[PDB]
Amino acid sequence: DVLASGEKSRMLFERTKELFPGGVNSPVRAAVKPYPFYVKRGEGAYLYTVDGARIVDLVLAYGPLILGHKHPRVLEAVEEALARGWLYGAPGEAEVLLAEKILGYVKRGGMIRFVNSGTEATMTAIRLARGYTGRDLILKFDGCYHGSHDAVLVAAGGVPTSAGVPEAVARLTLVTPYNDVEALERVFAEYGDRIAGVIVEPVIANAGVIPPRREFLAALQRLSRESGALLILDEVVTGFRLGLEGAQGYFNIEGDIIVLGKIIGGGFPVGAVAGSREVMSLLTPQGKVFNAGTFNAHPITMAAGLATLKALEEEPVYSVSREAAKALEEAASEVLDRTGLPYTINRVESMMQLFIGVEEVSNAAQARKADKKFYVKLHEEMLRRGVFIAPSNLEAVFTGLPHQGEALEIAVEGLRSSLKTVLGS
Amino acid sequence: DVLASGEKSRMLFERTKELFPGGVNSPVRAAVKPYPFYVKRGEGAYLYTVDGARIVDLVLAYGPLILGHKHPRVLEAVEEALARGWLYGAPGEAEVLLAEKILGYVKRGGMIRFVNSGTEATMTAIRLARGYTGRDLILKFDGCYHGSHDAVLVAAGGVPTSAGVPEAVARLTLVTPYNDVEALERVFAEYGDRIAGVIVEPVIANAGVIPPRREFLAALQRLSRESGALLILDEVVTGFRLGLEGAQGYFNIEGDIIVLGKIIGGGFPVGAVAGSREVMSLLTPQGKVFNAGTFNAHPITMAAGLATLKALEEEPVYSVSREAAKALEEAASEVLDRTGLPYTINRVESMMQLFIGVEEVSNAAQARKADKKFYVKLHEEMLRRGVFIAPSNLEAVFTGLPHQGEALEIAVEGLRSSLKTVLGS
Ligand SMILES: Cc1ncc(COP(=O)(O)O)c(CN)c1O
Ligand SMILES: Cc1ncc(COP(=O)(O)O)c(CN)c1O
Ligand SMILES: [Cl-]
Ligand SMILES: [Cl-]
Repeated sequence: DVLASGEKSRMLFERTKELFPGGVNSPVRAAVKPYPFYVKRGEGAYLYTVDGARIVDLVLAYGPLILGHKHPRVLEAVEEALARGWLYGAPGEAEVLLAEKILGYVKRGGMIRFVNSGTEATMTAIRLARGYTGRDLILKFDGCYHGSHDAVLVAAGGVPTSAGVPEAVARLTLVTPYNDVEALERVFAEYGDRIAGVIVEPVIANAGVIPPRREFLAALQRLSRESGALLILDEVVTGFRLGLEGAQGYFNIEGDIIVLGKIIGGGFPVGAVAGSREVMSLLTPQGKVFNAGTFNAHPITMAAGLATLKALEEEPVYSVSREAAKALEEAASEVLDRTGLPYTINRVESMMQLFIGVEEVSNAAQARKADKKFYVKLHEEMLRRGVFIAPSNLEAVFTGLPHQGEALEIAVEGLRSSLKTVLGS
Repeated sequence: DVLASGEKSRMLFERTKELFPGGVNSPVRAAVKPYPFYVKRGEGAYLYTVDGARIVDLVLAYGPLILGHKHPRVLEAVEEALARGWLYGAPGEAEVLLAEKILGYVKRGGMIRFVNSGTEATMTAIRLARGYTGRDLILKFDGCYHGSHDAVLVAAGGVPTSAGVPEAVARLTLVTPYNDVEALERVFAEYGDRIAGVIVEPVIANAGVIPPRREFLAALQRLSRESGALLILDEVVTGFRLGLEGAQGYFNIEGDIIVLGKIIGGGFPVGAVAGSREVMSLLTPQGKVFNAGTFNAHPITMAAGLATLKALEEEPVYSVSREAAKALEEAASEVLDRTGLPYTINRVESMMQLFIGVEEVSNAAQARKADKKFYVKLHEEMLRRGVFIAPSNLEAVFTGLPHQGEALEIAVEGLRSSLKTVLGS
């Protein structure tokens, strides 16, 4: 009953094929079925296509929009900051207030460095772990996504998963299965003091959603501590979504370097690296680890981020978002439970994902066994119901403050009905 | 007669020492004398400190603000775009119009990919040159700045100029002197078909300002063409500053991959890579060279960039900016010419820099011979005159549209008077 990609979108779609590689500026955007819809504007829980169709947004730009689109509070803060100019080339005030608030939640007494993307952030964290330890090796886990830079575009043979990445760079990155304590202990017994740092997502969000095993978390902290390797918690997604204290507070764990992003920018380009004074002091202009950026601590990003965190402390964002995701899971379960089809749903607060054909998903290997065809059809049916979920089973479904009342009702009805349609396909 | 860093700035300065490494979020910001001033807001040609002092901005965030601060046209475009939401997670309309306009000026019939910083942009261009050719080596020039990523944090022994950068990565980058035809031809005769690409700034902006020799430019195009290596013109600064067609149109040259940034974002986080369909088609989701980004083609950046380019085509920005820089050069020359002090001033349109103690600066080595102490004192005196120039002699002085009338008068008077003071110091 809804046509997300209409004739206006069709025109733009054929038109951008000549302007951008693959027709888009980011891979995941091209997978939308039957073809990408173009957005005219966004507000609250909705995206509005150039043709006019209104769509409930369960993607939220893949994490940043926990407050929904064009949040009134953040909008007003940004409007006010805008009247003061948006770029200075020197220190501003908002960056100071945001740093203090962020550090108060993720690394009290530590320091922070603001960058412009999660990619720049994890890239900076890695260079920092190498500079601090004097080691080269970085350990990452299969299924974890850390951005668009050489060091993390690697898989176990360490070989490049993208072209243009020298074999020499790829060899310096190790890879083992997520949640695999056995393998984790083995790789450390195999490389020991040559490992500079261990980067990991406390909760995987780029291979569907996958919660961590308590033993995996404990092993990570213990092994990095005993070997001298820095534990890098990539909280670009988990930061400020799993509560104000993020993954560290949620799972009661500690990281040496905390990578932040998306939510802390209020919807504007952002990335950040936080750590103790001992580690952070290595960054230029204080130490030898280089990091610079024309847009670092961009005034508008700072202002939007501060307002966003302010809203997270004053509004029932976490409860509302948790309830929305819970309601979606219950709706999907109510329909699927009336079948003989195996499946599983992983959910951590406001982030979740459905996996068809398997009863358990505790790692990327299992996540990859899920029925892709079923999911893709589900994605398409949902759009036809006016609901937008990631076009890929390996992405995640995110809920936010606006997912309540009518918007939630539409999403829930859409999910029930889309499942039934796909089930009877 | 002006105190840029007052008591409000002093408080913030001591306060941020505990929040950020070196007290700032980007190295160059810490060099401001006697210590960094904090900005409350910016408008037109001015920056306003938290204490209140108004300062003429000859830094302009180091390039992006060719239209000055809070340009009315760009402001209104951004306000309107803001009301439509600032982040979608799917394609928007502004990105399409900006891509078409940019490509029409720098690579007709080609493609483009929007990223979030110049660093991400040059990093993407390099990975693209390596993926396209299947080669590893990248040639850069001494004094050129390409961002905060491993591959370009290198110098000739290729060794790392920053900590945390593996020797293996650094060895894959070659470095020779800027404008040195002899050395350029030699390195190609030494590495030949192993070179994936040659990255260079058509006009150096991060070792003072240094124009290119016509022979250097010709050799670059010829050698890359004959060896199969891609010529990567880093126009993050030159793009849209040296005319709408940038360096290519200004010097009548051609690059395989054009790196863009700063101005194309209208003051918001941005970066871009442009090239022919043959090369660009390698980027994901079309090809194997990976590049993704949550904020790629950010709606506000797109809207601000489009409005900015629109202003560049409709307003006398280039003539006004050229005249301002010319007036500053004449004022500095009028004072210095009445002395027996050797010096030289390099200027290309709206970008320039003064070099004391040397009669010529055609490369970074010479630029490094300039009197740093004189410059630093000049920087401080200027601030005391209410004018802001880079605190480092290796940075550049940029002029923009607002540099006219009273603002220009203040800058010119400040320069004359600051020179005299330093000369009599
Ligand atoms: C030529 C060039 N390339 C890359 C960069 C880095 O741009 P960004 O700081 O946005 O990463 C700069 C900024 N100094 C630059 O001038
Ligand atoms: C955990 C994680 N790290 C890094 C990134 C990349 O962030 P960005 O796209 O802004 O570079 C993402 C975004 N998918 C992420 O989820
Ligand atoms: Cl929005
Ligand atoms: Cl501004």
